[PDB]
Amino acid sequence: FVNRGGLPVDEATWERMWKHVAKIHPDGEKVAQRIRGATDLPKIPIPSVPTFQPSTPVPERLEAVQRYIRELQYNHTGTQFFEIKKSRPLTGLMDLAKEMTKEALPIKCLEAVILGIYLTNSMPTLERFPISFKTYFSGNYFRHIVLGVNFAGRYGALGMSRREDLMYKPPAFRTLSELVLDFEAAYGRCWHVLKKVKLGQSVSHDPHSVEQIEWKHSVLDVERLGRDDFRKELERHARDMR
Amino acid sequence: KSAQQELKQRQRAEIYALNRVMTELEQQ
Ligand SMILES: */C=C1\C(=O)O[C@@H]2[C@H]3O[C@]3(C)CC/C=C(\C)CC[C@@H]12
Repeated sequence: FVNRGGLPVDEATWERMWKHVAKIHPDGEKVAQRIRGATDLPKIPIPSVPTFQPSTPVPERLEAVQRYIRELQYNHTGTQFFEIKKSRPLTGLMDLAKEMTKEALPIKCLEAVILGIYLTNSMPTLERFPISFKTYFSGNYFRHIVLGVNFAGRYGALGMSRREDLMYKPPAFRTLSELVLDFEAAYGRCWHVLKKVKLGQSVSHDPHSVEQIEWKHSVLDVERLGRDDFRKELERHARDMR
Repeated sequence: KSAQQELKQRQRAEIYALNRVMTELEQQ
């Protein structure tokens, strides 16, 4: 569930998180008993927000940004600590990304997209645009999102996922089609069938922009489209962004 | 250090300790 009460987590949300733990973990009660109130827990360093020399090539900056996102850790607690309203003006979402870097808690895919925009607004030669995926596995549908990027005419991605190959892509793909097809193949290898892809517009580098992120400029039904039309729609989206 | 900063500090330590355990469980 999503924490709605800000930080520090309020008592009711905090207790609800631990109730969830006790339900789904085999030991459950012993997990909480060993952690809650413990006086000798590891001190986790606040990860350093990466900053860049003007001489650092953008792709190397992107490695550092992704490393920062990874260091926060995938959120496995069951409680999302930051509420994200996707229609919020960019300036409000950037205040959120700033809070994420200050409080430094675990995150998942949507939070990492917001964070990835915030950490690349200093790179005007980089374009950023969200890519969402809907997949099917074992009778269920799953949703995922990453931050597509374009540098010097080549495509990559930043993000957070449980799988290495469903988040970070160095910007080396010659076309948007090839980037998305790489995600499709990565999904295939973990037995997910890709059903839909939704691609947004390029995001302003002004963190005080009042405009909204445009999340679903192109919505592609992979099965209905077939291979060639799928390719064609992706190249059209890439032109729409150019 | 304020009471509110103390709470966030204590909570963050328990969140990461829990995340380690829940991370170990999800691959099982
Ligand atoms: C938003 C979730 C996240 O951060 O990552 C997972 C996603 O990487 C997976 C595990 C791929 C399969 C899809 C999901 C379980 C949806 C949840 C996202």
